[PDB]
Amino acid sequence: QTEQVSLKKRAESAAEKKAAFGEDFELEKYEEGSKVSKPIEDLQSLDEESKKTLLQVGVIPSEEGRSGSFLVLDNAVSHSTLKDKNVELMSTHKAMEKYEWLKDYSWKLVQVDADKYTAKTYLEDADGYFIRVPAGKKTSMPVQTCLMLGSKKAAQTVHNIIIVEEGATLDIITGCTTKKGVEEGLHLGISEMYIKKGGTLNFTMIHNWAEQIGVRPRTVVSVEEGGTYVSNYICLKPVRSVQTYPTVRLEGEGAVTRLNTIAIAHPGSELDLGSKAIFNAPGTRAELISRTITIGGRLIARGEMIGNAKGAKGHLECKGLVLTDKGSQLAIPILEANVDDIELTHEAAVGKIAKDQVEYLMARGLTEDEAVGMIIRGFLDVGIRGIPEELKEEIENTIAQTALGM
Amino acid sequence: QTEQVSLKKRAESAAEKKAAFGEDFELEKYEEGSKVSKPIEDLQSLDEESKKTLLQVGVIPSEEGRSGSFLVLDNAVSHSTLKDKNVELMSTHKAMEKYEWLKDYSWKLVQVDADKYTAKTYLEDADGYFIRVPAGKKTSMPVQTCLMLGSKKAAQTVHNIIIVEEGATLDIITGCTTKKGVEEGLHLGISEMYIKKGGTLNFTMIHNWAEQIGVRPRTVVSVEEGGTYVSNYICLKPVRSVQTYPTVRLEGEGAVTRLNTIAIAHPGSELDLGSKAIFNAPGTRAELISRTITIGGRLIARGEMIGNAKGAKGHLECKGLVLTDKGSQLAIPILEANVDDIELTHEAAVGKIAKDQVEYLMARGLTEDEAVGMIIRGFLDVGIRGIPEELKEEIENTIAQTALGM
Repeated sequence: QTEQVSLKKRAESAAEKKAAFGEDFELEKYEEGSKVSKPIEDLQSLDEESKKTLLQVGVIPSEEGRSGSFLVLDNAVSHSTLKDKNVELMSTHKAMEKYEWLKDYSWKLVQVDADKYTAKTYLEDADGYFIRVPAGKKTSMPVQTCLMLGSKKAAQTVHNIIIVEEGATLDIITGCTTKKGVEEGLHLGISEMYIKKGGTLNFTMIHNWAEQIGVRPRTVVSVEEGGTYVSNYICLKPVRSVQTYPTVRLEGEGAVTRLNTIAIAHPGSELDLGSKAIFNAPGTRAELISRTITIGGRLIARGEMIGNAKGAKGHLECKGLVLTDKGSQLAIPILEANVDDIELTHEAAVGKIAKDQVEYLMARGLTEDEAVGMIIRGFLDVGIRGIPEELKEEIENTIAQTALGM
Repeated sequence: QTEQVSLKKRAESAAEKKAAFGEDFELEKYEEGSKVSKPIEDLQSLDEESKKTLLQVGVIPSEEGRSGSFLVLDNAVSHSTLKDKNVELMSTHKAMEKYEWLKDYSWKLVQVDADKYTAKTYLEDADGYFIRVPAGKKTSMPVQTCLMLGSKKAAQTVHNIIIVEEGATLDIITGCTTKKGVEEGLHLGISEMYIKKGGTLNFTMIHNWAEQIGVRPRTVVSVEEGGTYVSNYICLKPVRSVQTYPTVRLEGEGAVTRLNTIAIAHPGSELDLGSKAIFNAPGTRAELISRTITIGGRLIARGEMIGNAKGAKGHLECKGLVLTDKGSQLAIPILEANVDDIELTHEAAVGKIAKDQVEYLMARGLTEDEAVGMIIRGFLDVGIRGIPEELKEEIENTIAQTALGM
């Protein structure tokens, strides 16, 4: 009651608080997306159009090779099912109502007043998914989630909470996409992820938006002793603006994270993509890998490694190709060592594709576009090593078709 | 004429304009340093303390191995002589009185309204040195300049202009220091350097301030076709705050710059040291090397490479050791590719000295302090390759004594 009043106050105070990076959106220009959503008990019953849409972001209507499925359309949960008995999957609202302790995890890692986007999401009483793997259990197959914009020009506000209990493993694939014909809109998605002692969370996220969509995810991950967080973000399709900067706090001894990004910046697009790792306990490790290409958009690769404990080791690699006469690549690392006994290293490279590699492949009988296709496939593949195998084919198709359209 | 009124208006409007980085100084707290000083005709008639002070920052009262000398005490030129009649050396005030055309170079590369420090420097009608090396001519020995703070808590404001004409070469050594017993003060030093087609400017700068001194250099270098700018900055002694971020514009085909920094951040020190290279013509080249150590201060390595022209290649390396339990190392360099046909690369490393290397040297009979000494000599030497040989012995002494006092 006092807590709720104090959070509402803080969130109201942040209504005009711009995010540090990315285009500033006037939230009043977007209608809040529908909080009523017609349930869909069986995803196989959907239209061919919506099924292909799901498939393009790695969401399988048949749930073949999936442990469960969660679907949000605009601001309401449309589907929530499980095949696996060692996972708990519920709407965030329903989880808050079931578990009185869940309030100890809600709006703790992500602050309600971080920026106007977190504030709006809090104030809208955002629903989302709650996913928990109890102690010692491992998901047999990935749980899939899908966040979908269905209205003309609305704001989607989502709040997810993931808890991986001691010694547990959770695999998740999230696809974010749009109804056919949806061109404008905002996605504000707050995710708070808790990995307890010896837990593991593998999280693959594929985005397919539209030319005038703004995207503002805010994600904070807390990794306890001997925990592991692996993230792979894939953003290969046109979109007006994405600005995402997940923070992973390595809180316990030997906590590790591997954070991966692949992206293609299209004309008229700003992609401001970052990763932050905070080394707060001895022996913590991070590998941050970004492989991106611009074909006319603006790409900013941010990476931040904050060394607060002895024995920590962190490495950031950012590479960004510029393929066209329009567009730009920026690499903006931050390495901060606040103790003596630490190793933080980084390499960055931006600019041209290798002319000799293109010419070598053309001599083998390939057009320039085909040659570029093969090179960029190899280049981007480094950033998606070890994603679920099943996802590679569609991703490769997207990369190939991009090269061949140049 | 109308121009002077414009610049004054601009400078006045920026009187309160904080610099983007570094501690903000209240300019009102510093009395402007004396604009009068007794002429010192013979440097060797200087008192032995003053001569020691000069020698500590690489300035030779005897002028052996030197082409000329320029000395500023507080805000007044105290000495200006040349051994040879090729180079032109005069105070900035006297050059501005002599040459109507110098108005085309003065306050052009550095804007009067960049920040409150450039503004103050403009408004105080700062003096300094003007050097011109006539077309095709070369210094046979480096010119030496020295800037000295001599009052209890004064603001020093200097404005220097260097013009290296077509095919010419200038070697310069600058030492910046304080009179004995001087502990507080502010140094504001604006330098505008022009390198014409085929010209070369080799510039070495050694700083030795005091524990409560703030230092705000603003330097812009303009490098024409086939020109070369080499900079070596050395900052090994206690100082409250240094914030410097020279910009080098590579304006003509094949212009090259090599920018080097070595530093040691002492307790209670902030060192915010950057280099910016802008590639504005094809075939332009930059190599930016920074090697620094904290023994309790805060060290920030800034670097920026902006690629605006096809065929450019730039490389930044920054390494920063943290040797003590207090202190921090931050590496924040920036790569920006604005064209496709370009190569920008960088590597950054912050954190520990190599434990195995310390242990190896200790086993050979050395104390920990001696072993650290040998390692940091090797580590910092990378950033002072190519400085005039004569300066190395004193610098190595400083590095050695620092390790040995730990």
